[PDB]
Amino acid sequence: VVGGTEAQRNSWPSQISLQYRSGSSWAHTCGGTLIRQNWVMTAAHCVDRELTFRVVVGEHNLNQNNGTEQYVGVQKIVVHPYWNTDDVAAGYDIALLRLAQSVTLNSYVQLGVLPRAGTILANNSPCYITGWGLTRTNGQLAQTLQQAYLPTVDYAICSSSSYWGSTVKNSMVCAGGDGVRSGCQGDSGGPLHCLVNGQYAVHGVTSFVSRLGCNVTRKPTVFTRVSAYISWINNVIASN
Ligand code: NA
Repeated sequence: VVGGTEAQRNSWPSQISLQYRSGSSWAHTCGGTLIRQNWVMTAAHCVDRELTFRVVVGEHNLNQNNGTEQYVGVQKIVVHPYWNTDDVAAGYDIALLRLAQSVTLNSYVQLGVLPRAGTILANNSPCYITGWGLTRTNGQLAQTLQQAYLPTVDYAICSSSSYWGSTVKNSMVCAGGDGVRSGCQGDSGGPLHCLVNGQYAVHGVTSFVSRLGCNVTRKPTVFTRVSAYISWINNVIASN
């Protein structure tokens, strides 16, 4: 997250860190959202590589013991069947991960609430992106979980020619694009939290930014629109 602030450690208890095994260690690669005690929602592109993955819930500082973490292996990966890795602009950038164990819920570990199917945010709706991604274009990962305020940009504006044009689809949410705050590499797969009727819900799964940089004016961060995938999500969990 570029232009973020450090999150309080109990603000976003559904945020997870998706990590892969790297030699004798583990490395953060993506975010995700805990949606059941044994299921995580992330981006499909995060799990393209044939790596060994684990999820960390209750994580705040990637580089220090928080005293709150639970580490669980990924047992099954279900990518959206229409996902195509060399065409992120087509959409379907979503995957579900079944965890090897069910995690224990507490003030640091909670299920993300998802929007009702079909919900579309009005333009300029208040949302936060969260994650441990790069803090500058071509920079380095954050140590501590970051948040940035990214108001939505509706489809009509986002798909206009000076924004993303044809690359953005109605199955996506755009947010930000002010040139200061944005998602960045390592935030993919994580949540966009939007306040609706008094309650935060996870409306987006972080999908892509511009090849020109993370924080680029009129290139808002683009997210998979979770409310377009409610039936898919429920069908996968019910059949696994
Ligand atoms: Na930690």
